[PDB]
Amino acid sequence: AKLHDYYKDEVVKKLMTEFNYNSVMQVPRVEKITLNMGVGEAIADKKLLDNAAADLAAISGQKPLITKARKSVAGFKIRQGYPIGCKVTLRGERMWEFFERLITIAVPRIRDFRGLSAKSFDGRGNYSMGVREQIIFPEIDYDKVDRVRGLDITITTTAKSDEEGRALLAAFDFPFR
Amino acid sequence: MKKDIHPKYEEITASCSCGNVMKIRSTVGHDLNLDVCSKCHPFFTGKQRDVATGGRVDRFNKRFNI
Amino acid sequence: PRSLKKGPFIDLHLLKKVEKAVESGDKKPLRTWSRRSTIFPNMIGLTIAVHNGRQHVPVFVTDEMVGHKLGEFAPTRTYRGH
Amino acid sequence: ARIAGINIPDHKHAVIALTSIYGVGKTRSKAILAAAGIAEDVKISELSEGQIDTLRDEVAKFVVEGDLRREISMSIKRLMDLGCYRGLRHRRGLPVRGQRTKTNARTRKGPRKP
Amino acid sequence: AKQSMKAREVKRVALADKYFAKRAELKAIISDVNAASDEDRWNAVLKLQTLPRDSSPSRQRNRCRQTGRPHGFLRKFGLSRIKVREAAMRGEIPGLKKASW
RNA sequence: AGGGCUACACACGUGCUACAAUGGCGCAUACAAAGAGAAGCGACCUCGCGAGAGCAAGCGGACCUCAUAAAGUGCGUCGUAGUCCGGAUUGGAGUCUGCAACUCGACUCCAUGAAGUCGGAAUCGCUAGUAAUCGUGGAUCAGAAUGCCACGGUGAAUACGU
Ligand SMILES: [Mg+2]
Ligand SMILES: [Mg+2]
Ligand SMILES: [Mg+2]
Ligand SMILES: [Mg+2]
Ligand SMILES: [Mg+2]
Ligand SMILES: [Mg+2]
Ligand SMILES: [Mg+2]
Ligand SMILES: [Mg+2]
Ligand SMILES: [Mg+2]
Ligand SMILES: [Mg+2]
Ligand SMILES: [Mg+2]
Ligand SMILES: [Mg+2]
Ligand SMILES: [Zn+2]
Repeated sequence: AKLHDYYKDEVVKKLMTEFNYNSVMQVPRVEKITLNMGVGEAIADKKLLDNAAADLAAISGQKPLITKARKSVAGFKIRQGYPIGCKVTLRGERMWEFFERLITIAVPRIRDFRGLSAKSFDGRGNYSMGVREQIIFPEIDYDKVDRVRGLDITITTTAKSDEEGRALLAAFDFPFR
Repeated sequence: MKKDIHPKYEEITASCSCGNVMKIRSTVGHDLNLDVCSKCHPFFTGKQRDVATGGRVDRFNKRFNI
Repeated sequence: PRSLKKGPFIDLHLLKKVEKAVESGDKKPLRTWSRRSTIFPNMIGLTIAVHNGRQHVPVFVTDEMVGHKLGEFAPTRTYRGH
Repeated sequence: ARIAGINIPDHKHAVIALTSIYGVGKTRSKAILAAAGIAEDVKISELSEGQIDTLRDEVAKFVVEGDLRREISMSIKRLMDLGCYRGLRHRRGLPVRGQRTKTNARTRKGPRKP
Repeated sequence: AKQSMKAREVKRVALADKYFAKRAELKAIISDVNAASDEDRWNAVLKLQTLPRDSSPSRQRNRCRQTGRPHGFLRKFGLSRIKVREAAMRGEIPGLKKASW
């Protein structure tokens, strides 16, 4: 919410002045943040998914979509349709809340945070960063932790290119080493 | 969103040691009081400037004898 | 651990080297043999390479290892397994 | 009889029961009952409710189960994230402070493998 | 004792008893509590450690006075158990005898 | 100069510590012997929960110190628990020696409180101030013993016989 208002006025203002745009609609929004945990050990510990799911539920307040193996992959000993992961999509007020929480609490709390990347865009201005420790998030109690499973995060933006993606994120004060 | 499947998501205050206190509607369960923040962090405001209040100070500076 | 009435310890040559590094240093790691020296908060951000017995293993100095000595991060006894 | 989140036993004298808190041994138990003025020759049975309550907030003046677990586990985790010698020892599952491993390392090595 | 080791211990006693009264005052200053501990102790520690290591009395092994033997030493007689028994049975050690009580 | 002799899937010897009530724990009070000391023992008093620290007399020693013996005895608690047994681990904070205690010192305080329920085949020591238990000193020693060498306190059972 707070970070959304900060966008709507200050970041939209600076982005318009920076890109020389004719329409406010032509500035990057953000679609969603999809938090993914490709557990891949559920085949070993079926329970380990409900515990990992319990953690995305913890970090972001949505029950997670427990996703299944799209097709059979024998190398990883997984068939088609087995629940080898769990994800959440955060969009809207809730996405803005989580985004604020991340940037203001967890991105500093990473182990000796030497910085984030600046190339982790698909090629149209959609960021994708992966965190190596679940503990960085405040929500975790460590009173209910099995292991130190990290996760990744995709900031899906309506941006046109990687330049607009970087512009939008840096505008939000992303560390961006 | 749906009901009776999502955790509790009330409004919680998180206060860091440098005076950065942030209001965030979050899912923790009770008040929070953290140490680092997006402000009181080296790489976030001053990467070659910042100060700390821990193993670089308590453990060493408090006992320092120079 | 070393008494407080004597404070911490660091070899004088190493101290001179690290203070040179944090006063005008942008060049090269510090190849030292003083495994017995307590880390300073000055060297935080340095890449001292401390003698493990046969070589010098580089160690990027982090502010979570302050009251620690240069020999906690150099291993002396390699052991694959039985 | 419900201090700190645990189920401190009755029929034990004051100290003998208060030892049960993960963070409260004999000395800290005597100190808790000292600040609480509670005699150590009585159980946690015949203590009025207010006695249990003052014991509660003095136990909370001290450190308790969840926070002790968290602090010591995070100390160990800081060690093993630091990657120091003691971190390596905790990782590998070997004696940490320099004890004997050729023989007599069992409480820290597990029972005998082959 | 290899001769070199003997000469080592000779030079070690020599440098210890030479650099004495300097190492000792530095130790007193470090063990001391006063002088605000700012430059007194934090400079005495440095000066002490930079004093040549040979100057410490903690590098004397107390070898046998004759055979340079590191182990089995007795300070009283200054000789290993071997040379002690040798001279004590020959009779070169005064007042010494096989006790039996 | 640093490291290793301290490395650890393992197996054996010799010991220490237990697994408890003939005990643990608090309080109160007894009774030793033999030693060692000067680049040493270090009163006292005071500070510190403690390790210890400051101060510092005395003593080359039947004089001073190390040095308060313990088990014991009285008083209570525990009530047979993996426990108020056990004190291994591990964390945190220190003290002392030494230039320096990370690999790799010893102690101290707090908390953490594992194995362990008297131990298979087999195997060991001891015929009396002995075994068994309790404690103290030395040498080596800057610091570093559960080892070794000494010393005392209680103090048994049994030996038909070959
Ligand atoms: Mg307890
Ligand atoms: Mg020596
Ligand atoms: Mg010789
Ligand atoms: Mg060995
Ligand atoms: Mg065995
Ligand atoms: Mg015992
Ligand atoms: Mg004498
Ligand atoms: Mg047990
Ligand atoms: Mg237990
Ligand atoms: Mg006989
Ligand atoms: Mg005896
Ligand atoms: Mg009889
Ligand atoms: Zn801050």
